[PDB]
Amino acid sequence: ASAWPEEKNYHQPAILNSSALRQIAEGTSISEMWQNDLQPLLIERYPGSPGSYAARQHIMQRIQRLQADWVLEIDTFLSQTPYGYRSFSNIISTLNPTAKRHLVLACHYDSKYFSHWNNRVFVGATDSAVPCAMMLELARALDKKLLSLDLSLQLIFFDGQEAFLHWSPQDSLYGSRHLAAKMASTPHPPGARGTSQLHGMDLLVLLDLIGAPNPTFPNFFPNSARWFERLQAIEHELHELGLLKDHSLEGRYFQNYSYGGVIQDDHIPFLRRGVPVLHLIPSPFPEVWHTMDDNEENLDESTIDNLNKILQVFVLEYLHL
Ligand SMILES: CC(C)(C)OC(=O)[C@@H](N)CCC(N)=O
Ligand SMILES: [Zn+2]
Repeated sequence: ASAWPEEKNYHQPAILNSSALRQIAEGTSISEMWQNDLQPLLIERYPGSPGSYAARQHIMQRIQRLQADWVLEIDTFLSQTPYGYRSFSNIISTLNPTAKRHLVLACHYDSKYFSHWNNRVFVGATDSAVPCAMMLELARALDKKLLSLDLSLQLIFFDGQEAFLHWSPQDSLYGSRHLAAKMASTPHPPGARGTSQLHGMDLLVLLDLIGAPNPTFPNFFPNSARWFERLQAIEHELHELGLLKDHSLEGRYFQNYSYGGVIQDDHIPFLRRGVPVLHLIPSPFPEVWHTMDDNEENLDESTIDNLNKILQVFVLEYLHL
């Protein structure tokens, strides 16, 4: 039996030199992302709504225009909810579908349901319109390098992350609970006898609640800590080369501390099935968490810009591009 599923345990990154780093920093455009990827997503988009459909089309359209050979799949399913049976649609974008191993970046594109209050609508700017846009900007910014692509890249935009009422084991993580179970029972690579698509998940990098000022991301798991350190190293180098905006080491995003317990998110259904996770959610959460103020006005542009550069470098180094 092949031990390829163990390759992830020994995988090392291909570190970019100073020259390559300035190039990545110059390759991403925060204003471009803002107008073309984020704003169309700042709409009410709870599951089943017109917005959900519009968001899903935007994400697909934005990926299809790229040169990289992206394969888009809409994973639609039914699930019981506090309001009865409903339909959900996860969006999966994969480069090299048969590539045994894949680095996976993810977030949820649905927005928590709230009945209109004082003519205000909840759009979950940091939760998680920004993460969505960041993934799209990354796809755009590294498009040329990704075009050259047994390890590849995959993006997952989960639907139904939010609870329709208040968090509950049965009410929340609809999309991820469904996709995890599905991938866990789908042979991979095609024709495989005893390995699943989950065996193929090298690492799940989940972005959530990003876009607020001064985020502090803690290290959550020992089996992905070496990767958390890479993010620290990248942030440090990008900073020393003066490639970050209004950024200080004292107030850096990736600090030297782990988090005791765990935070409920889309990674749970995967983590509980053995998938290594790098959970990029800040602790504490943005002040605007689940408030009508989690809007565009309260987003920190330079912070998102800095994070884009960091994430993009991490991905290129992980994929040896
Ligand atoms: C629905 C649940 C509670 C699972 O997740 C969220 O609200 C995430 N937006 C943020 C993560 C969190 N646990 O607050
Ligand atoms: Zn939320």
